[PDB]
Amino acid sequence: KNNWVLLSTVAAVVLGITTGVLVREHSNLSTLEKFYFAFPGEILMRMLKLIILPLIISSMITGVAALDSNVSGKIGLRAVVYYFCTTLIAVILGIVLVVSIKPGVTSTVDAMLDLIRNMFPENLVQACFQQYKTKREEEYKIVGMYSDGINVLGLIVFCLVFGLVIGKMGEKGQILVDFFNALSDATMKIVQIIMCYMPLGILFLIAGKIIEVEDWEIFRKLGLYMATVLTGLAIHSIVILPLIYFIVVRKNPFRFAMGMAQALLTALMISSSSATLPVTFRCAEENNQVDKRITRFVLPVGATINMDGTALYEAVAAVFIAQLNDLDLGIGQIITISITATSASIGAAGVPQAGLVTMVIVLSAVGLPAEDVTLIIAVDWLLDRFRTMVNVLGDAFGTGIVEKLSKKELEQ
Ligand SMILES: CC(C)CCC[C@@H](C)[C@H]1CC[C@H]2[C@@H]3CC=C4C[C@@H](O)CC[C@]4(C)[C@H]3CC[C@]12C
Ligand SMILES: CC(C)CCC[C@@H](C)[C@H]1CC[C@H]2[C@@H]3CC=C4C[C@@H](O)CC[C@]4(C)[C@H]3CC[C@]12C
Ligand SMILES: Cc1ccccc1Nc1c(-c2ccco2)nc2c(Br)cccn12
Repeated sequence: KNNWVLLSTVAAVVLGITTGVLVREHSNLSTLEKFYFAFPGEILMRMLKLIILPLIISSMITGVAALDSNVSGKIGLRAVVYYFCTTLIAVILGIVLVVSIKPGVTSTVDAMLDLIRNMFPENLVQACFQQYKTKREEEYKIVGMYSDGINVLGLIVFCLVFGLVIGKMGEKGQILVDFFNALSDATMKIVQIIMCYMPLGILFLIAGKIIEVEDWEIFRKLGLYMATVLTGLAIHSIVILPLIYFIVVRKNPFRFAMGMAQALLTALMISSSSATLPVTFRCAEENNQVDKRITRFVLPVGATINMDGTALYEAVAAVFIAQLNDLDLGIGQIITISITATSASIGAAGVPQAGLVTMVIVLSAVGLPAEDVTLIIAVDWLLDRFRTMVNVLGDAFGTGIVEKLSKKELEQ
């Protein structure tokens, strides 16, 4: 019905819980038998991990090269600055809520430097399956290591520089742009094939998790995770973003949101910001009367670099999974998670189920068990819909900001 992706995921979740409760109470499997029961779920995890490397590399180069076209002049610069500030506040807001609420609960300088080191790997081939970690030994020295763990930060940064370089090379770099455009297109087709197998893998992933839960405390922790994500998205969409619009534009932001209601409603159903653009353009220019020039240079940019939703959904999810693993975490470790979350999303911007694919990238890069994402998919459909609604609203408000900040340019 063109919504099989949503129906299949919910059906898999519902049947996964039904299978888990029945098997747990009507059977007593051993440790080895329980592992085999989740094997279809394990195979799904390998497919998602397998497609990470071509997805992020092809998409980041494709997106960055395409972004070079949209981001031109001062008008484009206003949107880039606007999306940096709103994303920055979302990153801080997400960390404050997950650290204070503490959903799944019960050196900082080294982590920060390791973050910069990973952004500049010493070998691109090794960056696909290894990450750099440092330690303090004893008067105290520093010892690097290099351990298994795809270096998403290094690959994304290089693709950023690579994408910008080829985009500016004109015709000499067109073959590289065409090559990675087709590779990106092919990878999305491959993920669609994996998405067809997802309902079977999700069924056994969730079902196996129900067999292994000793106490219902995990369900309570999942509820706090939903509250943390919903609370952060609500505050950003209701308080922070309208406040930013109000001060810069000195107009009522709530009226501005009414014109986008058609786009906001479409954002939930489709659950993709890029696919909602045609509706977003119509609402922004017709209902909000925003100049058509701004919407052309702002909305395409916002569909790529608007990470407010990721900073409030995927970053919070990664820290929540870390807290589930009894990791004490720190300022340096949380900042590493937050940057990884935004880097993963930009590399998986148009992938079906960005939320699932992005989280698997974040967990793999950070080091948390990629199988702990099972709890995320149980409500990912619900939270991903709200995440996209905030992203579209952020871009819609961004168009009003750039118009007010670039009135003189429009006159000229
Ligand atoms: C240190 C962290 C923030 C990453 C480093 C980011 C900065 C230093 C990097 C990221 C992408 C890079 C750009 C990539 C492509 C080009 C095109 C080239 O014709 C001139 C240099 C220029 C414009 C680079 C300048 C340096 C740059 C802006
Ligand atoms: C993903 C990790 C490494 C964080 C990097 C995030 C930020 C710093 C990166 C991600 C993609 C980048 C953009 C890629 C392409 C362009 C087009 C260019 O004409 C102006 C800069 C601009 C708009 C870049 C600004 C910096 C940017 C927004
Ligand atoms: C739009 C922009 C311009 C310049 C620098 C950063 C950004 N935007 C951004 C991203 C991002 C964009 C794509 C992938 O990640 N991540 C973060 C974080 Br964490 C914290 C703050 C901002 N951020």
